[PDB]
Amino acid sequence: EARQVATPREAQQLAQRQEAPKGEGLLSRLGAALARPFVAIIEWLGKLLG
Amino acid sequence: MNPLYRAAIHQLFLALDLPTPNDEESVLSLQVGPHLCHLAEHPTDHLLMFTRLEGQGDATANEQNLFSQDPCKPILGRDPESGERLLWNRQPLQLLDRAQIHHQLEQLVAAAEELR
Amino acid sequence: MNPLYRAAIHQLFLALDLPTPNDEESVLSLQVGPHLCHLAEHPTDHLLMFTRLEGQGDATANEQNLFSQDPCKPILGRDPESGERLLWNRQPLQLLDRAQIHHQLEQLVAAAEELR
Repeated sequence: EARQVATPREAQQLAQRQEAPKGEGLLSRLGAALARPFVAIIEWLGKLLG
Repeated sequence: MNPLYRAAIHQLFLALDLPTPNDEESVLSLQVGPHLCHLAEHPTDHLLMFTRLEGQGDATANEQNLFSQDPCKPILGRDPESGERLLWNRQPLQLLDRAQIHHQLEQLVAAAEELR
Repeated sequence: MNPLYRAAIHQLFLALDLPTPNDEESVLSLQVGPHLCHLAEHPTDHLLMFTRLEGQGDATANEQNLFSQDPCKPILGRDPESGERLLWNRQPLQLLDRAQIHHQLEQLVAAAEELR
């Protein structure tokens, strides 16, 4: 039960919405390291994802 | 209209037994029952689908907004300078078949119905 | 693990200049400044990145949960069982070269930084 209809102007505008870029250089600034969090978090995350 | 998007739109319209469109109007709209749905390429090579909610509830919004096993599970957002609530999903076009394009719209309409 | 997922993880570790990890089943975690971030293949052939928040941000119908032009803009949702609030994004492994996987994590962390 589907029909093609005209696109309202505001939907046109929404469909190409832009936000300003963010986080440029952020990973380099904060740095990153491997983490070893509680086993409990890792095991739970495995059940959540399964 | 980029070729991948055009091919995707034509696959969807075939699955909907509709006359293949049209002009090369980028943003298309489909009324599927009670739901006005919009399709766009946004950004390039991605198929975006969204529908504005007409005074549904959002008590379940934060559950709706958690990932599931289905990348097409819709997400419920709000236009900051409009207040309108939009349910949406998106897939990259470099990957798709028709069954997967139709599936994206199925998911959108289903969540809109089932919301809350 | 899935060889394609292992290869993507390898690229990310080159991008972040970290020693390359061994095939660890399940979830890899990274400390990025104050943000603990997790990576997993979910579903098959997609890379899910996420970070557990406490009370910050808005997991309902909000601006964070509206699409933008960048598919890596993360989503804020909540597991109804545990109540845990998770900021997350996802990319198909087919699209993730070194720059793009780096970009995915950066957009995740950028939103985590902003949120109060």
